[PDB]
Amino acid sequence: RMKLMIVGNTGSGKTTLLQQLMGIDVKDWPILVLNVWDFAGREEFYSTHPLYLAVYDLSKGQAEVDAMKPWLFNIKAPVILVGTHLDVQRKACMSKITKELLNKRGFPAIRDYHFVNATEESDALAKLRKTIINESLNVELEKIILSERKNVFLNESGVLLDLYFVEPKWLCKIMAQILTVRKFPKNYMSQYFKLLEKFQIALLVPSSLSHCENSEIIIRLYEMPYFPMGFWSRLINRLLEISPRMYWRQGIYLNWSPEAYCLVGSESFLKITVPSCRKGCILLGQVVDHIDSLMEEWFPGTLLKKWALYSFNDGEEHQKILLDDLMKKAEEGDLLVNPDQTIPISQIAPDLILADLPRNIMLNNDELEFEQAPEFLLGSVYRAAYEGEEVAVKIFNKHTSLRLLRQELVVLCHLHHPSLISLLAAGIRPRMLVMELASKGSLDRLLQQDKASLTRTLQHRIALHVADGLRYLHSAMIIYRDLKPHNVLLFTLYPNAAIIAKIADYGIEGTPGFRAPEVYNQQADVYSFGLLLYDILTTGGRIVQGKLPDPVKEYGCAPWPMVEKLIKQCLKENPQERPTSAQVFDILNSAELVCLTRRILLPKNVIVECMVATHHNASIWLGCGHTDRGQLSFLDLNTEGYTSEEVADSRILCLALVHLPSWIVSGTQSGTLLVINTEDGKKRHTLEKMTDSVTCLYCNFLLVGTADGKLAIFEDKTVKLKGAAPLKILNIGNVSTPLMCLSESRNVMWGGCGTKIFSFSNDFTIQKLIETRTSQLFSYAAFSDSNIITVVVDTALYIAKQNSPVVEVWDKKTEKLCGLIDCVHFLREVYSGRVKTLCLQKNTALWIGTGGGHILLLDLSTRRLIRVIYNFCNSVRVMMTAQLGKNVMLVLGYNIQSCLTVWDINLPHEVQNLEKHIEVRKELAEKMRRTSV
Amino acid sequence: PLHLAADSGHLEIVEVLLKTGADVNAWDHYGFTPLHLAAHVGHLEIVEVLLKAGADVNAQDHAGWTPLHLAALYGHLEIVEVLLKHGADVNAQDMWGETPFDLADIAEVLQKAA
Ligand SMILES: Cc1ccc(-n2nc(C(C)(C)C)cc2NC(=O)Nc2cccc(-c3c[nH]c4nc(Cl)nc(N5CCOCC5)c34)c2)cc1
Repeated sequence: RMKLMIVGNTGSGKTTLLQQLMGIDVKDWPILVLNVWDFAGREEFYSTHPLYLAVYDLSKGQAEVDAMKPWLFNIKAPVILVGTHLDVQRKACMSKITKELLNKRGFPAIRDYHFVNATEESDALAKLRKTIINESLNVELEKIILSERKNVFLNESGVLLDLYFVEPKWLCKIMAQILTVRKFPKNYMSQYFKLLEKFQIALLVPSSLSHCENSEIIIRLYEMPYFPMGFWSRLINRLLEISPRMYWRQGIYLNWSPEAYCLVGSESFLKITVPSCRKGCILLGQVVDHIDSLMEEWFPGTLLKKWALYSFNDGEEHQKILLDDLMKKAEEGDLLVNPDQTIPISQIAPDLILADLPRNIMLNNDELEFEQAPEFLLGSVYRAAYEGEEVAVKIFNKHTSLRLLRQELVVLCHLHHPSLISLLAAGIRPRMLVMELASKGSLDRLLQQDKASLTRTLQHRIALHVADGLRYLHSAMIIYRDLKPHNVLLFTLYPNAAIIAKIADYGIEGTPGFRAPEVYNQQADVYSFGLLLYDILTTGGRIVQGKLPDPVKEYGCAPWPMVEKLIKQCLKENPQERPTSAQVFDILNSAELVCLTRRILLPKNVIVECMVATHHNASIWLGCGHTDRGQLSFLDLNTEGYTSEEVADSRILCLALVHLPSWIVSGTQSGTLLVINTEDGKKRHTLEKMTDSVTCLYCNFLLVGTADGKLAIFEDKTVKLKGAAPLKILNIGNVSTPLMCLSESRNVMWGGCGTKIFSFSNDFTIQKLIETRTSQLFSYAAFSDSNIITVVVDTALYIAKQNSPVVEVWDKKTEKLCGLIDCVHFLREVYSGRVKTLCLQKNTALWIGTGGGHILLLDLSTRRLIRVIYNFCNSVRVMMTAQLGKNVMLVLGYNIQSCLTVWDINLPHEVQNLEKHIEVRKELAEKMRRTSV
Repeated sequence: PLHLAADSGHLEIVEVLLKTGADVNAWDHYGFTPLHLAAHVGHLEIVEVLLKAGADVNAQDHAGWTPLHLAALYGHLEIVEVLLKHGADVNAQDMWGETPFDLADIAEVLQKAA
């Protein structure tokens, strides 16, 4: 099934030659199997597919013979030329043809210059036939599967058009339907136009269509030997853009502004006719840039020549000059001296002297820019002082050709973002670009040498800023090729600064250590961003296919959850579900990400409802309740060391610590209080059995609150002796009302039992007993008449009841309800709402661990909700503050799985900081985009 | 309306609501069923009179508390059966995957009812 294509202009093949040889036609021609394709005479653009056999007539003359020039050049974007019948001399006619065609090169090498004699019968056909055979000859499992599917390495051999529907003939067959204008389903037409649009058919139907003055206009002439097939049909499509309409198949003069003529249209010639104004200069610049991008991106073609038109006086009609000579005349000087003793370049070829730059950017070299000292070197980038500020200049010494500079500033003048590096003073006289300095410089140089300054907030800011900039790039439909720590420039090391990092591409598919595995869409950029973020989090550990193990495992970096998740989510083996950078920014923009210092998962099906930390290197003790006996677990935060021991008869209800400048006091449902050695772990003993279960311990000296209100006092020295006795036991309420919460606050202990609050001093007798059920007038009975489980206080008692969203505010002096917080009302904005734990820190915020898994947290100064953080864990049980050793608040919840999340203590501060920061960035970006353009 | 009238439990309030109202047909800002609101606030006659006009025993709320769930949770021996006899009885499910047997004396009643 070797690929053979008959290349005819008028399709002389399908006229009379098919049966002799035996819309796009496909048929099999065995000898060896050959799959012949036929082309047609209504061709516009199909040369993507490009054996060969050139077919042409001679009898009409020589204009038709000199017509396959685009035909041969499409091959490189084995050829044999055959004439037609010739019976209706001929060799003499071909003699000029053969001499011209075979001479020199530029076209692909002709294998043979042959001719055929008539259609009825040809002896030269046999001579032709073996010429096809000799040059035609000079995995199996897919081939069998390929044969199977049509019944129901082959793809490049013509068997398959990858994946395609049925035979590849149909795609060319239905494409012929597009060429001419059978019955086809409407359900799949939406997909077909997408494939049709990929061949420039859509918008435009390319096959459907079939007051100038000398001084005021600039004429740009392109001579080229040929117009390649599809060149014009694509050029028409790409010049339907907009920038501050009648057309031919050869010529698309989009007038737009009546004063901004653009008569682009057709060795063959291409002419651009534009007026002498700023808009004409800019539009000429854009058209030249687009055409040069075409010819430098797909097909080269000394090759073409560039013309520039000028006229000193209008009597002479457009004396023309090559562009190179004029480029030298513009590099040195600016005018055109007349033959007799004039006109500047800016009126002849504006794009040479960058006359179409926005007026906000000109190298106003008036003793302002200073450079070229050896100390100013920053690769061919120097340090300069532009406008009394220090900047970085990059000069174009060699082979600039004014293509690197133009293609650099036509993208740099159209990107104004706080995280995208900005352009100042694009200049010609030394041909340089002047760039804002990176005061602290490239990121990589900081990661390798200045690891001291990498605060967690600064790392998150760098990643946030790069993600912001790269999101904007992807929004502008620009693929940012190569994203590394080398190309991230840090200006400041001050975490709350608005501008900390920008992205800047230093030109010199991606470096061999930072590219996506496929190296190519935005998704390769996202993989590159994931590598960047891994580099930031690791702080250059890997810097000094792909399988990247966990950063914590090797480098010992501080674990930063919900960023290892983002690294793993971006850095995927396939681009299909890795996140878009429209949402990578959204993920990185979250104080939960900033401050969630740690998260730990306990062994499966373990229920813990009470927990204590260690006061000095970090440890936690949990009271497990999955089995209805005593179960106490030891957890280690730095090195996971969960070890569970079976101690005491019944489930442990609450723990507390007593220190010996130690002892852990576990309170069990049977009522016994059991003391364990904290360090040695051998010396262990119980204490006085209590009448009912114990509920709360300490929060102060060894206060003990049972389930009948019978609150006892235990001194720090008493626990040293087995079976201790209370200094005093005071009864606070009946047996049916358990005493649940005791709190430290100005040295008075507060508490709540049943539905009554109380407080007591070092005398250890209650000095106030606040009555709370009567508050049922506010809220209602099902909530107000429940127990009280937690109280906190700094200026008023913040009491939480059992299974009640309302958290109540009780003034200490007036002894009267003055506030109530409808937790469900806060939760309506963004799933239980009943409070289950409640913890107050300093005077900034109180955190409310609602039963639905939401740590809904308030600024207690103004009774304002700051954030409604969601743990992802279904419910939350306990919230308490630990010193660690950095202040954290550590939270425990149920999913059954129990999750312990250690949070950096200042979520509210970080929420305000990031929100203000994002507002600053947003207004800065809007103002930058408004003012720059 | 019925939510507040189902806390103190006046005969007159529920009787006036009996003539006209939105019985077993409302959700407050919290989403509680006023019927089983009245049930766990700790009444009998309010619950039964609101049963003879509503006849609902299974209705969820924001947290998934069907009446049987938190009736078993609150340890009410008789009102759970009162909702069992009238309005019929069907078991249900909350959002955490908890059955009234675990929340609950009531468990034995659950086995014979189910
Ligand atoms: C063909 C093409 C190429 C690029 C883009 N291109 N695309 C973009 C965006 C899409 C990101 C907007 C930006 C750009 N151009 C640039 O980035 N130029 C640029 C060149 C040389 C130096 C700087 C620079 C400014 N200040 C600095 N300070 C320090 Cl310390 N070092 C610096 N350099 C030296 C060492 O480190 C890297 C950089 C610098 C800036 C387009 C086309």
